[PDB]
Amino acid sequence: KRITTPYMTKYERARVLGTRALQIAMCAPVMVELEGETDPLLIAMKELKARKIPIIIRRYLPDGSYEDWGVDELIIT
Amino acid sequence: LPTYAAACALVNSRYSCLVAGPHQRHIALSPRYLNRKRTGIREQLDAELLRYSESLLGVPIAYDNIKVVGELGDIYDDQGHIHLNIEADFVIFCPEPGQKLMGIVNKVSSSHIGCLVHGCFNASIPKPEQLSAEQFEVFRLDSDAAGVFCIRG
Amino acid sequence: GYLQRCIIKHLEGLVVQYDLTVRDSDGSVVQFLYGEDGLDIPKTQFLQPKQFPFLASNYEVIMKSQHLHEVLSRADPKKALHHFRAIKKWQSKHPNT
Amino acid sequence: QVRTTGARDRVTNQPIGGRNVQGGIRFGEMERDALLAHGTSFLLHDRLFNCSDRSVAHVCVKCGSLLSPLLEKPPPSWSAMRNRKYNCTLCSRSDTIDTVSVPYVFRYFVAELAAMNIKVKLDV
Amino acid sequence: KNMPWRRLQGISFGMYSAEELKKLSVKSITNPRYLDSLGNPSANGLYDLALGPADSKEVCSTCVQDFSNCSGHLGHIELPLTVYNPLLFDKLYLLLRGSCLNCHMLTCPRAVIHLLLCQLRVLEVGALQAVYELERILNRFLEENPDPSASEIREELEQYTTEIVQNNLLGSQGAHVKNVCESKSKLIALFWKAHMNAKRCPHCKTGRSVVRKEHNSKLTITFGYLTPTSAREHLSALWKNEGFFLNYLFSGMRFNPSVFFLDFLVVPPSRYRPVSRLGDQMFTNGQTVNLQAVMKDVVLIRKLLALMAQFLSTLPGQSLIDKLYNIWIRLQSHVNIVFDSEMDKLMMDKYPGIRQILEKKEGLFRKHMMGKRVDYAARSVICPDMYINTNEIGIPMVFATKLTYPQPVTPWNVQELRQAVINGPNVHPGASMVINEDGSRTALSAVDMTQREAVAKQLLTKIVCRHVKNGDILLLNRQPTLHRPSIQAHRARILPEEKVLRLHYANCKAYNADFDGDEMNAHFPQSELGRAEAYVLACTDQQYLVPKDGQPLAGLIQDHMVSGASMTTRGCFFTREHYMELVYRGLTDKVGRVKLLSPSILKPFPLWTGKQVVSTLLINIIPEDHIPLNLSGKAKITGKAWVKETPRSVPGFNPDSMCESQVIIREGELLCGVLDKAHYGSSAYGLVHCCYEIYGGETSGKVLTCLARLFTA
Amino acid sequence: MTFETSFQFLKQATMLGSHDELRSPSACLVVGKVVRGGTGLFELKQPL
Amino acid sequence: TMGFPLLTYQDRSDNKLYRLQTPQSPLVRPSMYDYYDMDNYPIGTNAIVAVISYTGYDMEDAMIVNKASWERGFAHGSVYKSEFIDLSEKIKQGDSSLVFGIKPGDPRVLQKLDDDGLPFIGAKLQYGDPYYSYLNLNTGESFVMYYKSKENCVVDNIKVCSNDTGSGKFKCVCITMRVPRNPTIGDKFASRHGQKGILSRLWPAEDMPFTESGMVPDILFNPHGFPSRMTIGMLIESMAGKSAALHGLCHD
DNA sequence: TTGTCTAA
DNA sequence: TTAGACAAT
Ligand SMILES: [Zn+2]
Ligand SMILES: [Zn+2]
Ligand SMILES: [Zn+2]
Repeated sequence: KRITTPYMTKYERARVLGTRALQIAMCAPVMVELEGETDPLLIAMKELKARKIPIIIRRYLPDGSYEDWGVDELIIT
Repeated sequence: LPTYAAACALVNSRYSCLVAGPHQRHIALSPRYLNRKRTGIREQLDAELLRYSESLLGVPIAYDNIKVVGELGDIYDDQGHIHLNIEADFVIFCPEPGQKLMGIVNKVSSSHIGCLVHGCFNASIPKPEQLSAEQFEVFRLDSDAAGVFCIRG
Repeated sequence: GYLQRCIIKHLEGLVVQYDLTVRDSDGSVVQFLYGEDGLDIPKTQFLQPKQFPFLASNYEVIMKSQHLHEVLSRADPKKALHHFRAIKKWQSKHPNT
Repeated sequence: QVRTTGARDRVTNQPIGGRNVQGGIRFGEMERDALLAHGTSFLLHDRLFNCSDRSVAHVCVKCGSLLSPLLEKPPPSWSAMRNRKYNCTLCSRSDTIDTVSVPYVFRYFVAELAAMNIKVKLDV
Repeated sequence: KNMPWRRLQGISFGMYSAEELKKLSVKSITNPRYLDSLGNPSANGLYDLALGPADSKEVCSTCVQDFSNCSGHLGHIELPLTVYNPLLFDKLYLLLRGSCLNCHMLTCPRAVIHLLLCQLRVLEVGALQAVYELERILNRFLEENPDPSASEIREELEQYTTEIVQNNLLGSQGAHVKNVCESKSKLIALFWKAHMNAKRCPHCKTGRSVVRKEHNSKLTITFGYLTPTSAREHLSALWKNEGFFLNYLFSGMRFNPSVFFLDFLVVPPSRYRPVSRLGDQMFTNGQTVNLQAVMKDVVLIRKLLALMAQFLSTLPGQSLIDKLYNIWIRLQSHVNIVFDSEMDKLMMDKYPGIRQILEKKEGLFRKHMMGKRVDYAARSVICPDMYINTNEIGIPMVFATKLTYPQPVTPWNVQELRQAVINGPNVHPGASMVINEDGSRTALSAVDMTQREAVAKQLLTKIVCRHVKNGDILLLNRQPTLHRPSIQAHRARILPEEKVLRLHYANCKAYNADFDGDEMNAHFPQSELGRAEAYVLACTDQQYLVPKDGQPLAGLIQDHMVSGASMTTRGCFFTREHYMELVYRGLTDKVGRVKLLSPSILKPFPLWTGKQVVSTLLINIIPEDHIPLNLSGKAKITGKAWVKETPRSVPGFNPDSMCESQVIIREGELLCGVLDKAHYGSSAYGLVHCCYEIYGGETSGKVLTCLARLFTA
Repeated sequence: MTFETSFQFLKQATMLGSHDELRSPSACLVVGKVVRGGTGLFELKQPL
Repeated sequence: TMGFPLLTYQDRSDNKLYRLQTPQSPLVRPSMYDYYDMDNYPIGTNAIVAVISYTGYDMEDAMIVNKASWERGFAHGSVYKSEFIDLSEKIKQGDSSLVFGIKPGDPRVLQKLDDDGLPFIGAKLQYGDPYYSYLNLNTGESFVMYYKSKENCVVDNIKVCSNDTGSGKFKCVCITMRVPRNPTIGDKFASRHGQKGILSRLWPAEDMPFTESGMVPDILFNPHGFPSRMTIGMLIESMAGKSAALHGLCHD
């Protein structure tokens, strides 16, 4: 039972692509085929269009509770 | 060399002071082992043995059954060096000051006697016991820096 | 200067929570929806009635942008169009509030 | 005006500034304001904590003072069989002096409230 | 290596029980000599090595670490007598003017001090529904049977304040709300003010003792100098009798009156007290000379006690008497000079104390804690430029061989960092400052290539502080910043042999710039998440509107509102080579085929039109899969502006049907109308605003950029 | 204390023993934290 | 305006004297410019200004100067940083016996400072050069002070000042340094009708719109400084300077 | 220069 | 009910 926005917001996409781009750097393994760029932000943003980023988000409701949404299932704009 | 040898060939008989049980750790893991976490955790623990800390009080010598704790790993604010926690049936060693261990001699002279405990502990044993000029017990035990433990006595 | 600084430091915490209620930096509920309807100020520019002919054309250009609304889930208007027909029935029988 | 790995001052070791050469660039109160209004918490974290006076601090999780831990001297055993541990004097215990990440200006705030006989509990 | 992960949850700052500091301390100091004549820090002094070390070439005396990683060691200046606590002095005088001499109770009636004692332990739980219930039931009780015989508690007030603590037992955590701390500040301020009137003692019918505060340093009892050594014996016996209420006023730590009275002053660590030179008084620090004055007066009082063991104190006011209250008020004012300088208005030889370090706008909370001077930032002059994009900035070469960004080595970026190490830190195709696996760095130079290539063979087999390139983000800042688009994140571009920063014309309506030597701060986000929220959230293209009303504020300013009214007028006619030059001037490195149009006049000559050049540009800058936009509307030039003759009214023709007022773009192609400020300026509901609310940000940045490059060329 | 008159509010935050749980943007930069803003309103996990 | 201040640069010791190499008298000037004979000290150079929105960098109070015309000498300048150096008002430790001098065997002053401790005349100075050296006469230990300014400069002349009696010891000096200070990007010009324009971009001469007479312009000025500021006087000055240079006249 | 807080 | 006191631009 999870009732929040099904849409990924902008800040969600910023932190997911930031950490995922740092989850590419320091020899970290990549899960899509690449045309050969060296900027990790392009790599992490191509996995967002791939829906291959496995990250689960703990959206803190103000009680202290949270829902576990998945970037695989969140609808980008 | 830290030798496994079928869970140390069960040297937890009498006269050896070591206790083996489950624990709880805090492993700070690199993002290069996102996939293939098993060799990452066990390689970091191989790069963790033979020194002292608090959750593994005295010193370890082996470990088995590394099982991860929980479903979700923790990614912090800016770091990205992901933090997992481990419960595992450790084989660790309590040094127990006031006990008697074994010795394998390799470098011995009139100034000092070098003997080894478990083939890993470079224990420097002083040769004179103030008896005469013509010629073990434990009182102080402290580790060295680079991945080894030392015994004075 | 000073006036803007004080209005800043008495309004630094009013972030919008996931349940869309404007709460302070401790849980204190100010508003139940932001701005009494829930919207945003940048994204309300093409909602005015004079910019509805612009959205009457360009319909396929925005269908391409996001197409949750026709053949995808979470787009059931039953519980809300029921509610609006209830309200318009109440104004049909009780005109003067 | 270009700044990288510049000289910090001895109190509050952030870059110096001060109407001369080798001085850093102030971020500012209204920039704090506007950058919170953007919603980018981490660029503010970068430009306000990660790039100026980031320090590691040691607290006992039991009590919670930045003053109470005290590190021993190395033994005279000549860099062999040496400990290099911490000792919380208020607890007299060799456990749970954990590390945290707080600004060095905040450590001057804590060791300067101690001049005013105030101590802060940190929930760690 | 071994960085801290353990975060925080909440802080709470209270006071010192004076036993704790003598265990936290290191040394009793008692020596008025800072440094020796050579520069050696003096033994047992205020800058002793047993405190936090002051130099970088002598280790401290307690620890055997350097100045770099020392925590900070504090000592104590012990006092011969007791002084007041200046933090609690203005709440000490408010207790003693309500207390009594022989009986150690107070003059407040018992109904009030029961009502507050019951209301405070309700607001610890954070009930706040019972703070009217308690006054309702105690007014009902006092109406039923008024008596002082309820000495400890009333039965129903105490019964309800036990039931309200038992219900919601874990309510220590639900009391961070504004409304709870509102009533808790209001009621305690009402008890400090309204029910603390100095009056006679009500229960034992005994004459009271009234104290008076004068010049914020002396307490005069009325039968007059009350010594703090006797205020110890007053306050202790007062608190052992009224602790069950004065521990609910004062939460604190068990809260004893060792915090109202100071028996020793504690010094901060000497690393936090820096050295100072070249002033009116040299070689002095303020919080060191205040404690110097204190320690000199402590030497004076030990001289006085040496005299009273069975001149030497001609310097105090009354040298003839043997007792000297005046030296004791001298020491207590020196303690006030340490903690503050607003409470002393007398002594001319003082420096500002720890209140003045913290409170005002040039302090810490508004000068060093909320806004900090930052590394990896640049400040330069801005000038116009237009051959950069709107989401772009030109970073002079000098900045680009001096601003360097960190990058770890993946297998993907071995070769480019290898080339950057090959370059060396002056030459910019990208250059380097590489730091090894530990904290040791290389900081490679450009004097020799052999060391650089020897490092460059060992990159993958170590991160590199590589220089800024033509895709990196700099965060741009022009003070004063009054609104949200006043700090945006522009993509860098490295332009050779420059001195000034360079911006497009759409952005200096947001930054409120005027291109007249307005100097601009360019922060460079060093981390990697700080890149990502700058590409996504703080991007220039994404913030096209204003937070005030949502009107646009990115547009084209001066030459372009003339070229658009000249070019998209009906009269222009281009031939084939002029058209194919203008279309490619509007574009630059469009990745695909340029999708050209047909001539508007096919015979006698292939004449294009000025409107088809803008249309060709739109169809080429709208993305590949997205179909172009429709639009209609109205422009800034009216229909009365194109008139030259006197208009004749033809019978069946409305002239606005065929007029140049109406911009009637169809399928992304202009078919009527003149483009003005009303369609690609800062004016709302135009072409570059519709392209923002259909296609997004980067396309609506490309429309402004490409229509600038077209209308200049 | 950061807003105005820090000495009086440290007096009224030490006499009363006030504790704050660090959910404010003005407090989350006094200590080194990330505010409850846009990109600090949630934390972030990896499954397995 | 950086103009020609004065004729005697050698015996005046101001802090900054902004000099303009080759100023010109204006062709279109009022009668009060000659009633007071201001041609003793002229302040600006004439310029062939063309009012065109040609480049793209020519907007919002900025302008375009021809690059080759900048290279040939257009509004070149100098600024004379003079610095009165006294060895008792600044350097005071003991006995005040400080004269300028070099101690023989000091490699810090080899070929950079002269044998008296003062630098040479004509010697260029950069950031990090020895600036002067002074010899404590009682011990023999000479010190050195370094040139801690950012700019590059040339020592124009050095004057050795005594005291008001005539018996002062060799301890006061006043070094005067030329600093070139040519037009760079960001140097604000103006006409005589109060219309400032910052220098935005030096545009090369082959790119300049040449006229029908063979002339490139000299400074490109925007048409978009005119409708809000209403300087009709600049247009009549433009027509009048053109009609005065075409005839040899000087116009009232 | 306000505007509330404190003391007579 | 009204004068000193305290902080900010
Ligand atoms: Zn502790
Ligand atoms: Zn130390
Ligand atoms: Zn009494």
